[PDB]
Amino acid sequence: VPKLTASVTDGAVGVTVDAPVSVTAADGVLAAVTMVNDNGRPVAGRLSPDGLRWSTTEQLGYNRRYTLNATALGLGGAATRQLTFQTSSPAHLTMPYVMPGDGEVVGVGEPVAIRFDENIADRGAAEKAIKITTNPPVEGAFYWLNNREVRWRPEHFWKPGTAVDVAVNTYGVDLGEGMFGEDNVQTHFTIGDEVIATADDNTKILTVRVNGEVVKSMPTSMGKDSTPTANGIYIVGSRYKHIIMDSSTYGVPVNSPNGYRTDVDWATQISYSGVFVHSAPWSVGAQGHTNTSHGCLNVSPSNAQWFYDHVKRGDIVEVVNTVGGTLPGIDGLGDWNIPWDQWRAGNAK
Ligand code: NA
Repeated sequence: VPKLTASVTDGAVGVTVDAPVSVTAADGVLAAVTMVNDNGRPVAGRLSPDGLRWSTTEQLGYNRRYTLNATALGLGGAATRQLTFQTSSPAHLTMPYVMPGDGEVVGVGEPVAIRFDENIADRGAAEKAIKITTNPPVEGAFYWLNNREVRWRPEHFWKPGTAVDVAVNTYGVDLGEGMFGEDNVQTHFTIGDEVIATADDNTKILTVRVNGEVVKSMPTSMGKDSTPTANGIYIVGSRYKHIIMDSSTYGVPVNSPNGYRTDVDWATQISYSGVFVHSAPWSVGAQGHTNTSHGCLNVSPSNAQWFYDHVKRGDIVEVVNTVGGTLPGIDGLGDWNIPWDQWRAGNAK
């Protein structure tokens, strides 16, 4: 007599939709399989050529009730089952967003970033749902900067030519306190040339190195003693032909002593706290000699444009020997300032 198996049991509740629903016939073949929702709408599925396995072919829905009818035939006899089950009903939904973009070529400092639009009560579940693939394979780990964003990077800077695949399979996954993922995301990026630029407060020079060779030496003016540029490793972020810098976006009023509202050209972002490489005609004389800025690396127009043209997202800017501290690891572009052993251990709780 044919036997029927299913990936769900009749009367089940909280069936997660991260996996498809299957039905298997033993000692026989599947003659008919149908699955409809509470409204009577049929679900897409495909039967295997051998007739032994049937699986849904489209993702299932939240807060739904599904009814499954299966018939199995064989030389001996026939068997029919009806199964109804309710999927999980999330309390809230959160959509993930992944950087860098699909197909992008990025520098050796670009981490993998998964940002959610809600606080994540169960970080371990989120890390479990994210699969990272590297070629050549290299060790990495997760670390959380705030409650909504997590990062993945190796111990050392990426090796150029490394392929990276990010599968955020959070759909159907309970991320804590009834917070389920809105969808799945799949992005892929590649590591380009090694580009490391160093800013030494002693020489007041920003040197750009491509694959270990000096290609540009830029005299610069960094943060003055009152508002210094922090030392450490910076990841290059967004680039702007021109951008109005407003201190108020960082909580500093414009009318305050340290506030400002200045329009600059050829601005490359290297920290979330507002540190940029940008064109500063007004300080070309100070550049290479004294620090006079709020934190940004002031350089000449031609050098700023050159930086814009030859530096890509993920490249590195390291600052040393300034009177400031060290760029916070939680900044958003300061991932590499966290010691490896701390990063490796993670903060999943
Ligand atoms: Na329902």
